[PDB]
Amino acid sequence: ASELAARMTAMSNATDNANELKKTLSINYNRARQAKITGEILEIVAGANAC
Amino acid sequence: ATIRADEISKIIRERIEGYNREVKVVNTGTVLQVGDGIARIHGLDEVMAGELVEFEEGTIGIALNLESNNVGVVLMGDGLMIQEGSSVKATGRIAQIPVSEAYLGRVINALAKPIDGRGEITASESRLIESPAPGIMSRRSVYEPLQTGLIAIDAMIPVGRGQRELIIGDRQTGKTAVATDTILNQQGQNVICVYVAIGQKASSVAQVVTNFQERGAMEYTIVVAETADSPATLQYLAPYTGAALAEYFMYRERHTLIIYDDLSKQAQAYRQMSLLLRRPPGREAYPGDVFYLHSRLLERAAKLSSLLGEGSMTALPIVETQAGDVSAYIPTNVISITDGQIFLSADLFNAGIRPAINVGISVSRVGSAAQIKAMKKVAGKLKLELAQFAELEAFAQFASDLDKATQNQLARGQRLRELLKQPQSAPLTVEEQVMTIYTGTNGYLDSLELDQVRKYLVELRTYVKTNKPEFQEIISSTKTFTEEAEALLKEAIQEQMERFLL
Amino acid sequence: MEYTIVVAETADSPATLQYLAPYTGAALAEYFMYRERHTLIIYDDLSKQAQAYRQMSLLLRRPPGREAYPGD
Amino acid sequence: KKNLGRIAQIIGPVLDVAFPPGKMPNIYNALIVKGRDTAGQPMNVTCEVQQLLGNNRVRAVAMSATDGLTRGMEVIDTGAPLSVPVGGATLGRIFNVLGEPVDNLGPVDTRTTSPIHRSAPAFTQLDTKLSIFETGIKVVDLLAPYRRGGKIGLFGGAGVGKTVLIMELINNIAKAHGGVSVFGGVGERTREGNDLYMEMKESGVINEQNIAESKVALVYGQMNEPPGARMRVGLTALTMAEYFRDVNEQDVLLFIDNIFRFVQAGSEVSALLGRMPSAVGYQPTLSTEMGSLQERITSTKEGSITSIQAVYVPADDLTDPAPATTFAHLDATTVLSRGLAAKGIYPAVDPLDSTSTMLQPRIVGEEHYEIAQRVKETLQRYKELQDIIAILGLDELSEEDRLTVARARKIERFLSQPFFVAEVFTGSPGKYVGLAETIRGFQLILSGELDSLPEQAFYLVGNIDEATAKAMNLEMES
Amino acid sequence: GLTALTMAEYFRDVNEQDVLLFIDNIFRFVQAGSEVSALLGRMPSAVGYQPTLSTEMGSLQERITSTKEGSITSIQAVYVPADDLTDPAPATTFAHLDATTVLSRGLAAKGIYPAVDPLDSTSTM
Ligand SMILES: Nc1ncnc2c1ncn2[C@@H]1O[C@H](COP(=O)(O)OP(=O)(O)OP(=O)(O)O)[C@@H](O)[C@H]1O
Ligand SMILES: Nc1ncnc2c1ncn2[C@@H]1O[C@H](COP(=O)(O)OP(=O)(O)OP(=O)(O)O)[C@@H](O)[C@H]1O
Ligand SMILES: CC(C)C[C@@H]1NC(=O)[C@H](C)N(C)C(=O)CNC(=O)/C(=C/c2ccccc2)N(C)C1=O
Repeated sequence: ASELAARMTAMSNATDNANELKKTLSINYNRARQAKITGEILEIVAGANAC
Repeated sequence: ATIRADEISKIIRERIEGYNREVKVVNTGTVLQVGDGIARIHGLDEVMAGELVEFEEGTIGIALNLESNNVGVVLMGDGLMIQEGSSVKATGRIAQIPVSEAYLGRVINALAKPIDGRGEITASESRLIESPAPGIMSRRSVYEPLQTGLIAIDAMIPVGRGQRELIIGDRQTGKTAVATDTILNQQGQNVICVYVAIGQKASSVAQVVTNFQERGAMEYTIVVAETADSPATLQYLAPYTGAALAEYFMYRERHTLIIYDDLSKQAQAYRQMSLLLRRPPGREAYPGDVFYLHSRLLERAAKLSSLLGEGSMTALPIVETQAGDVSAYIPTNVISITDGQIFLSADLFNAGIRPAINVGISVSRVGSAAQIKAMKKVAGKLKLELAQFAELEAFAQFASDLDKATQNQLARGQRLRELLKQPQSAPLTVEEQVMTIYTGTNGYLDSLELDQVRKYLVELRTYVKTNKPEFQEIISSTKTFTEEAEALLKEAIQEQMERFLL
Repeated sequence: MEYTIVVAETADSPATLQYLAPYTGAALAEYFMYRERHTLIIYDDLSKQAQAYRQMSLLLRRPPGREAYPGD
Repeated sequence: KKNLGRIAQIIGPVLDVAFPPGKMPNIYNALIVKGRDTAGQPMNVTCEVQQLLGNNRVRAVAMSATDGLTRGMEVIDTGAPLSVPVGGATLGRIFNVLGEPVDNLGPVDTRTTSPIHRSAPAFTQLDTKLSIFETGIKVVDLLAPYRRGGKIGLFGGAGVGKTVLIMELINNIAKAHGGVSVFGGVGERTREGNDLYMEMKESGVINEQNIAESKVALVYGQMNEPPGARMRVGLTALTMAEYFRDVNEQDVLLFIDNIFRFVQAGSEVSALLGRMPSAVGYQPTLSTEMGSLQERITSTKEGSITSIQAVYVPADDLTDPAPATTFAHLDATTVLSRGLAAKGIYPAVDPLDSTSTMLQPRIVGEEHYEIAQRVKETLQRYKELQDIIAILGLDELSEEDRLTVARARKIERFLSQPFFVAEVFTGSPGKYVGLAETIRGFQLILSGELDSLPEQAFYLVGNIDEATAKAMNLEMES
Repeated sequence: GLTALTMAEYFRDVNEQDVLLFIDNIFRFVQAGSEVSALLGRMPSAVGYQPTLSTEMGSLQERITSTKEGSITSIQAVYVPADDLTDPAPATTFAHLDATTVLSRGLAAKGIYPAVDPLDSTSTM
């Protein structure tokens, strides 16, 4: 019972840590997506204006 | 390159009418190509860069692009009724505003024109809008506190007169409650306050101005307001007009405070202006000149030397961040321009800890230079105990060394948290701040009820401000925490505790 | 050093010369190569040549491609 | 004999001027616009030619403001690039981008004026000797030995400790040299320049009685000052340092804060100069613009210039073109981490990304080299298993991996250090640590001797005997 | 590519024999067009290809065909730039091929040569 209780508390901690990690990852990914869209459109419009 | 704006046929007809003559269109320019916040005016041969030009509709403009045959100007409003082919008149005056003492108590629309509805403002005209910032010899190190009333700010992020302290956080995490607290706290001090609302909704400005008027902070405040529906040029200009209006007083030996609500909105208006002028933008479509936009504005907040009257301008810019993006573009630019920041966190703000200062990531580069002696003496132990709580709360669920850590985190951290939280639009005097920090961080409030900390603190505050006026006298006299005030505050808190228990 | 040539082009050189230096080294090596001798050439920081070429192309108002780098 | 031109166009700081059909000014020639701004006549608007646009018209960039300028003003060309005062007349003075003293101490003796645009020293006139110098900073002296006579860069985001590091280096090494040490503000807080100047006066370095012997020279183009000034303040500072290196044959120091703002003002200018930008909106002449500035900062047989430069990384982007190009000219970098700064580890020097070309067993010796290698190896193992120990935790690692974690934590605590210039922030006044003490302390940590004492005993101390004193104090205090 | 394709068209149509047409990187056939397209005045498309990527691919691909009187089995190598399988050039090729065969750098990194991605390589047979 004590081993299973230690496992329960360890997996609770790991779930919480993976939760905050998933949050940080989603933030960084949204930033990367906006930066990718911005750079792509800026490059396209730069080429078009250069023509 | 093959086409031009004055390529229109009537100008060439006029030129073919007479080739060599004497006089050109000197102050008289005929508008053409009214575009998107710009108007390419043919004429104005003797015009200067930065010149105010006046249109037939009534709109003001600034001569920005002085090309070879046309001058291109920027419209200072919704220049809708600017009829093409109409006259434009130069004023000879580089961009400036009327400045006076008759502005204290009014609301202004980034053009020094009252949106107040209380009539006009007399003036002795001065103050070019883009004034130069003071040099190295002109200014001086900061040495006197600018009290905000908030215990956490005045204890751990102390701000002095002449420091640019950034208020950075998410949306609806504070920063305007904080700005208004600092402005309402200037009632006794001899400090002019300027508040620039750059992109706020009109109802937010209404609430702020009515709170100012009701609480009496309008006798020493000016308000420059550009709502969300204002032209991007007006939102771009409004903090510069605020800075000129405050520099008027600052260069006359008087201390000023200025608050730029949403300086990031000025950056977004400038990005709109640049993209409509087709300038090649940098990261996230920002002009690349946006650092200069913010830095030439923030360098005007200074602490002048004794030769210049010792006047000061304190700047409290405000930057909203997207999902707490400290490392974004405009946040990092303003951080690299200012002298410390105050991080408001949406997590602590929504968790109830309402002045949501993220003290572990917020600095002030003045510190003890700004703080008074009493606040240093009482705040040392306070920042120490909150430092301890910082690692304790994140690290230990129950505790390590469960006996003293439950004597550490409970007695210090979770009660000092209730000590630091402060209601909306209720600043504290420095005596109450010193007393409140001393009551907590020495270890006197270790056994109260966690829901009774607030009540005990406010009632003890009224008690000491009723029974012990000599404490307030010895604090407002020498500004130090003597053993006399210490001991009498000790017996005062013992009396107040034995009174409050029953 | 008795068997090697050094073709230096520092950073304060014009972008034309930094763009041309690998070709100068390659012609130098090609001489010995077609004289029945074995040669070995090392273009240190070839991406710097690409950057010098991109600068030269943008200054010539040649339309840019990915990351302002020319198509070629 | 001097050309007189008319202003044809004004677009912010970039204006082009029409000259007589015969005589047009060369590139980089200074142009004086007469000017009239609510006064009598200040000629303060100096420009410099950038490109000859054709049809008797050249395009310049103003080193001052252009508000109030009219089309058709008279533009006298100076017939030579911007020359600034050099020599002992610059010692103890503060200067502009134009060599005009802003200290209100009087005018400078302008006998010797050398132009800000020159070519770099020849290849044959270059030092090849490799010397390091200790700084008193544990992480710098251990993992990134700064070369004597070489360019040294500090990379960080906004608010990570670039200026505290520069000022700590100035506190440690600048008062030891025999040569002068010039400082150039290339766009930074004017508050900081004023603070540094007042510190110089109170220290005695800038003696108000006899300015003529100060061994410092301060050039400042700050965050105001339109991009014509922020782009050439670095050049005038470099010219003043080159005079002491070349002529007097002294060993100069060249502390520069934010050479990034030189690049930034160059891109700001080039936008209105009518050029197609690069990928991140920078100027197409970015790499050669950095090269023309950094290739003059060298060590010839005459003298040496040890340059210590701060390099801003915008939005904490080390891949950004401006730091990405600075990296090539540097030879000892030191990268600061926002994560390390937020974890209280000051200085926030990222140990693994901060390298040096002098960490070689032939230059720093084999003992120093092996200790640095072992430190970087344990730090790399820690950085590897960081994400696993972030999700799961330390309880799942092996015994050797747990020992490596504990040793890496002790190392990253012993990397922090109190600074003399940061006594207001940390308290517990600064410590200077020699190189031998750092080497012995890290031998002691990695050797397993100091394996049974708290991690906090190493945090913000110098000279690991102080770590042992702090551990004893903590255990006796409980 | 059109030269070699014409040589195969003759062997399919006039000689009426089964041709076996192997092509090296057809990515190069598209990037050469993208190289010249800026100089031809054409405005840049998505990330930098010519606006006529799909039609330029389609002309040459639809010319490759078993025409009921002879058959052309065509095996084409398609360079995927930066392992971006959703890059426009390979994206517009996928729709033209019958049996695609994706190669994984993750299998090459351990030696499962031929490093053919088993779950990505589909086929219509
Ligand atoms: N110290 C406080 N105590 C109680 N309520 C507060 C406090 N600070 C803020 N609030 C409440 O939180 C709400 C948001 O605060 P505030 O107006 O300061 O943020 P804001 O600057 O308007 O954010 P944004 O401008 O991005 O919407 C307000 O309605 C205010 O009533
Ligand atoms: N060694 C240190 N010890 C304690 N605190 C530090 C240290 N270095 C930096 N800090 C904190 O970091 C903040 C920012 O430091 P600083 O302004 O010197 O660097 P920076 O902003 O990266 O450089 P710059 O001033 O050129 O933008 C300071 O307010 C200081 O409180
Ligand atoms: C904001 C106004 C009142 C001051 C301007 N001056 C500057 O921005 C910079 C700082 N300076 C000093 C210049 O000399 C060049 N002028 C401009 O860039 C400008 C730029 C400008 C941009 C957008 C709208 C109008 C003008 N001016 C002509 C200025 O007058």
